[PDB]
Amino acid sequence: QSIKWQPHQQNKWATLYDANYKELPMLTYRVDADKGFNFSVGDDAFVCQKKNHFQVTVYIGMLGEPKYVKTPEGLKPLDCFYLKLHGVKLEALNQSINIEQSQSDRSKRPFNPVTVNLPPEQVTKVTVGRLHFSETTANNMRKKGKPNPDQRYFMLVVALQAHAQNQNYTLAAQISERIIVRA
Repeated sequence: QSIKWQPHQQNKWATLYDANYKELPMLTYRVDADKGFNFSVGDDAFVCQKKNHFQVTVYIGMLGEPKYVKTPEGLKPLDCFYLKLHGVKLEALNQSINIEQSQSDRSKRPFNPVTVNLPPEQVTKVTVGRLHFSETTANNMRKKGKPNPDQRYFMLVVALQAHAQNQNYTLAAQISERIIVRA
């Protein structure tokens, strides 16, 4: 059993256009959490340890060659692609949880969107490892032998972005099921 995903805000995505200003076929997108998440039967939810890093692998099939990003303000020239990860609070979906990446020396840096090169007519694989939620979830402690009635959760958002004239546009995004983060 592994983390399940669904599309996230699919009606709010920008689309990619080729050199002839014709819409490209929708790129394929698959998100998988390789490690860091174990399903806990008692909690009926996935659990991840803050000190134990998690890893996410993404498969992006670039169909055709993209040149423009279809934005709300018209077709704009494509600059580059970004892979962005962040957590959201299950009970406050507008609040984000920062993701940190741990280095060789046990130090951690904020995980900013990573540039990704997507050559045309290929499936590009991107593996993002050594990741950490910057926060723990509230109300993890069990009360009796029962799960905390106010147990909070995070959900992980993995989004491909296109950068066009000093702005980013989500082309595809998946959000995970609920996750408990303990320390």
